[PDB]
Amino acid sequence: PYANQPTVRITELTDENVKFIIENTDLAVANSIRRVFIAEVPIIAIDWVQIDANSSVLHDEFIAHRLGLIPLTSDDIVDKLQYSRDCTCEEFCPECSVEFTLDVRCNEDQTRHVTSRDLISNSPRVIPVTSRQDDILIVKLRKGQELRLRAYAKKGFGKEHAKWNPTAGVAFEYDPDNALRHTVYPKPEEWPKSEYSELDEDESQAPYDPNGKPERFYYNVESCGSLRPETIVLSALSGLKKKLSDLQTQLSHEIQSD
Amino acid sequence: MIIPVRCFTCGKIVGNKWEAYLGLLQAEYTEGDALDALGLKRYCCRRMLLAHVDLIEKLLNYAPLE
Amino acid sequence: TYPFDQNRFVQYKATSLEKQHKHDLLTEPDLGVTIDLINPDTYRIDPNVLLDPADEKLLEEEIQRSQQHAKVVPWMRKTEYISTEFN
Amino acid sequence: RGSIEIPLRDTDEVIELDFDQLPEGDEVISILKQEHTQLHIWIALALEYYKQGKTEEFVKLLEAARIDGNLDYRDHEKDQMTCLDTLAAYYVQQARKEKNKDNKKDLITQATLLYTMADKIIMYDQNHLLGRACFCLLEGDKMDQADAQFHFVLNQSPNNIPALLGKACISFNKKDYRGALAYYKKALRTNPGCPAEVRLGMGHCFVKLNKLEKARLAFSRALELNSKCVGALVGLAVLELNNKEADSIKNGVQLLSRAYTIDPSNPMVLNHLANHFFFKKDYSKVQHLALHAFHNTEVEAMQAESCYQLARSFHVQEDYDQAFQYYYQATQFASSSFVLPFFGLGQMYIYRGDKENASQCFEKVLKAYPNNYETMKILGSLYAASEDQEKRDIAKGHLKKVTEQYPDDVEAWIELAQILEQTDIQGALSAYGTATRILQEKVQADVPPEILNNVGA
Ligand SMILES: [Zn+2]
Ligand SMILES: [Zn+2]
Repeated sequence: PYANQPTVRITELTDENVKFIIENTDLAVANSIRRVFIAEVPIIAIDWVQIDANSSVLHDEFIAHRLGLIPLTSDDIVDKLQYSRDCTCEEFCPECSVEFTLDVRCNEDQTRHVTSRDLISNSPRVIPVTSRQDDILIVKLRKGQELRLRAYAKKGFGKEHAKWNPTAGVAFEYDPDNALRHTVYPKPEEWPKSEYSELDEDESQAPYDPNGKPERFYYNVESCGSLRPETIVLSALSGLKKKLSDLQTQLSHEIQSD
Repeated sequence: MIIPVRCFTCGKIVGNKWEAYLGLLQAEYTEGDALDALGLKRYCCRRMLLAHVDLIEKLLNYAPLE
Repeated sequence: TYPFDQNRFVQYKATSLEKQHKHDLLTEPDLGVTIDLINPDTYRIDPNVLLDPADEKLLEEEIQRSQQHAKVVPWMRKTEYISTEFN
Repeated sequence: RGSIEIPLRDTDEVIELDFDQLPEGDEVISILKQEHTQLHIWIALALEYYKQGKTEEFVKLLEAARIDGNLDYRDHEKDQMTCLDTLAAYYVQQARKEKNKDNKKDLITQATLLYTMADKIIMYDQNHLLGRACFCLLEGDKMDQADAQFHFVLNQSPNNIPALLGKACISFNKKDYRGALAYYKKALRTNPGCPAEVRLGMGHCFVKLNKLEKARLAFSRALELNSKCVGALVGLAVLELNNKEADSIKNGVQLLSRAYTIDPSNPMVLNHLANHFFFKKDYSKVQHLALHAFHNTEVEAMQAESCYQLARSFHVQEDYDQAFQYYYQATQFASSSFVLPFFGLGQMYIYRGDKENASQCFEKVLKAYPNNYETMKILGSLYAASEDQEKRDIAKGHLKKVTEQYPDDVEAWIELAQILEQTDIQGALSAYGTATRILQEKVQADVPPEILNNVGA
């Protein structure tokens, strides 16, 4: 009547992605973990942009939008900072935000590329990923054009806006050989073998396993660089566990208060 | 107009690859080997660089001053 | 019963099996290299140090694939960007 | 080089001794002791005699050097310990290449006696741990102890490459080629002086894990540095002798006749020449080389193969009595080497009606991998009669292997129907139906009455 005992194996771990397999577990748990990787791991992203002078060929909302999508190296500080919505201070403060400045003017003939290398943080640990390869282009400037702005980054979920999504792409796969026949190929031989297919090159798909359950889940969590790829997973497990703990607290209060 | 910062479909930063892409094409990498060498695997990331039209280079032909 | 022939000889060309056998190189228990530190009377590394490319490739363990993006295909082409000067 | 100046009692270095002659090593000890030369000249001439290619004089002249350690040399014990290190290291090196008049223990007791006296002056030095580490390889046990003694040379003073190569042979003995290959990389960048072609052991580990592109590149360079080494040539033979299908003249001449003419006392090349000639139907030389390929080897890997070759040569001659004992020695020496000796004893136990043990010895053939030939072995020597699913199940599973492939199946369907007459009667009928026509394509031969009888039954 109780939980299953999940187990893990990391098959590959780079500074870009983790591949790992979760065994036992349940399809719903594995997919909700996938979702939390996508949508409810927090990262730091630019979410406030006060443009003082812009004369680039891109209008301010376009500049601001691009700054939003620049990933920031919030591998640690995201677990420290409050959500600004929750911080008790009238403006941004270093306990709920990281200030950024961009101050660039193209005083030369060669077309100046404004890049994430020009976003100067007020915190040496929350810097755009490409600062710690090439830098993300924010604008190309002609002679005499300028862009001066300051921005604040803040913690947010990928659920709020995609700027805060930490993953490049979560590969997620289970039952690589279709032993469960949860997918039903009209012609099982036209389909290439999965990366994790255990079958030989003779047979097309595993024999139907009637009592089977989906019980190994193959992940590839690729980071956009805002967190280390193993930190995405640990943070998603922490986040989902915390969501459930909060739900349980509210439940216990609703039960005892009836 | 300019290169999108993230691949719309997945999320991979492609906004730091355009000048690299073009430099690899100038090394006369074939057009898919440039993408294989930048590290774009998913066709969703590859269509960010293949399809991108870099119009900002034309917009910068117009002078505000000088 | 059918009087099946007793397999008392090799009619089968089982030499298909004997020639495939990879006999291990066990000429010396030290893997054909004498373990000692007194015999090295001479030394290669004298300032004209020797470095053959055939020896340079054996320094790596495994470094050495497909190129199927490049394939020539008459229903497919290439692409075109924004220059500054054109027609 | 060619001569050394001699410290004399009077008028030192006015006179010299040269090493182009082969003088007697008995008088050397006297002259070194009347002239009262220093201990350094002793090792100097030891090295010069080692340059001549003389392992015996090098170890015998240095034996009397222990008595004259510090007579009047004014505290020259360091050169004494450096002298005795050679008598504590070259004994184990020469115990492996024993002759026909001496045994292994005769050099082990001498490598164990003087090593304790070597550690009296200086203990735990750059080479003293090498002696303790290689002592375990000579008895065939305590591999972790030898590895732990080899690791200590990195923490004291690792001023040479073979100071670390000792761990790779111990990683090799535990079937760890990754850990040995990672240790053999440092052997090629430095490349110190060693006549044994240190690159040869690195080409040995490129054999495994599908690195044929690397092992050839190692053996070729070892052949170009010195063609005298057979271990770089016979290895190419063991690469090539599989290709008995084209250019076989290269395998017989370039890789078997050359290694033999340059070094005929090798049982590996003798075994390979033997099996090369077996296919050539030259049995008069196979057993002579296999007899010479048997008495000189020590590790059971080569002698079990030599007895397998001898029993194979006697089997084809309708001589199973001597081949039974050679097959038994081939499996008693090295059983987990290959499937061949188990198959040889399986085909042998058929003789004298002792086909009971042919089934037990054939059982270990399937454990490695099945064969289209081994399936018919136990199918023919099938003791399954009736209501006996311990042996009929194996007959069925062997028949399912002969049924798919077509190695000129003639009696396979007979053995099919011979089991299926207890099971569904239609399977036996289908088997006799196909067996009836399969007996007509080779010749115009009528169907024997026994099959038409069993089918009518
Ligand atoms: Zn705050
Ligand atoms: Zn993408």
